[PDB]
Amino acid sequence: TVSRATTNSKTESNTAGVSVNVGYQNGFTANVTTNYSHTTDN
Amino acid sequence: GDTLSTIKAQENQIGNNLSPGDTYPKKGLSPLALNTMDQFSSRLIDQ
Repeated sequence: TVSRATTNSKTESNTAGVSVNVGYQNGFTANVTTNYSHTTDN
Repeated sequence: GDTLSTIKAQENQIGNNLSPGDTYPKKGLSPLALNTMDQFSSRLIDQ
C-alpha cells in the first residue's frame, strides 16, 4: 500500500515522439512529431 | 451465427459527438470499457 506524488504536464506526450534531426531543411525552423496529442491528455 | 449477448450503451459508454471519419474515443486515445449492462450490473457473459 504505497503512495507517491506526481506532476501532470499538459503537452509532455505531444513533443516526445519528435526526432531531433540535427540538420534543418529549407526554411523549416521547427520540427514534426510522429503522433500529436492535445491538452486533453495528461 | 449465434448471439452471445446484445448490449445497449451506458452513461460511461455513450458518445457526445462523432464527426464523419472520426472515432470514439478520438484517434490517439484508448478503446472503451464494455462492462455495464444499463442498470449497472456488470454485464456477465467447442466454441
